[PDB]
Amino acid sequence: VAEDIGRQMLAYGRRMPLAEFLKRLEVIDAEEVKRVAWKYLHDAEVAVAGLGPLFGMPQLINLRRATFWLRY
Amino acid sequence: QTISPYQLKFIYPFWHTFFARCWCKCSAYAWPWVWPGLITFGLVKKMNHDVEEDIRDHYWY
Ligand SMILES: CCCCCCCCCCCCCCCCCC(=O)OC[C@H](COP(=O)([O-])OCC(O)COP(=O)([O-])OC[C@@H](COC(=O)CCCCCCCCCCCCCCCCC)OC(=O)CCCCCCCCCCCCCCCCC)OC(=O)CCCCCCCCCCCCCCCCC
Repeated sequence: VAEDIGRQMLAYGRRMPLAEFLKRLEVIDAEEVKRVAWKYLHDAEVAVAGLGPLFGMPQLINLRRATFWLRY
Repeated sequence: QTISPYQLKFIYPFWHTFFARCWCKCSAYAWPWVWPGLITFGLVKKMNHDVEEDIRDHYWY
């Protein structure tokens, strides 16, 4: 609780009470998720890091062209 | 390390390194391709000479 108080105090200038979080979470539906993702994640840039037996590893351009589907 | 091609210049790097690449390529091909070419061109010219002399020797009085 103390960690949450301090973290929210620094991040927002306040502490958000539970009821507010739940009320804002409730009203999100599928179309809203499908809007935000389309806003920030569709056809975006990505960064990659890895370690180990990376002979299999995909290309950067593969991961980047993955962010959109040609179907639809 | 690799950078996404959306965050790179991609026609300036080609011209920026043009003279070096062209020097290398042309230097590599001089002796092997051109010198025999020049000799062959020579031979064609000499053949033409021989023919244009023949055609008068054989058929002109
Ligand atoms: C002489 C005959 C010669 C015939 C040659 C034909 C050549 C065509 C090749 C087809 C394309 C390759 C297919 C491979 C798919 C691989 C499987 C897979 O997982 O794909 C997922 C992928 C779906 O994407 P995703 O899974 O969501 O995620 C994608 C990634 O995020 C990101 O994507 P990615 O990075 O992974 O890359 C995926 C890539 C995969 O490919 C590769 O990685 C390699 C590259 C593919 C080959 C490229 C060379 C092909 C040359 C194309 C031109 C051919 C013209 C032939 C004309 C003949 C003339 C005599 O697929 C493509 O992008 C292919 C796009 C091109 C296909 C669409 C063409 C249809 C246009 C129709 C317009 C209407 C015209 C009507 C008029 C009639 C015209 C005849 O599937 C596709 O979209 C592939 C194409 C699906 C086919 C769609 C329907 C085709 C029918 C067209 C209409 C027919 C007209 C006939 C009527 C005639 C009237 C008289």
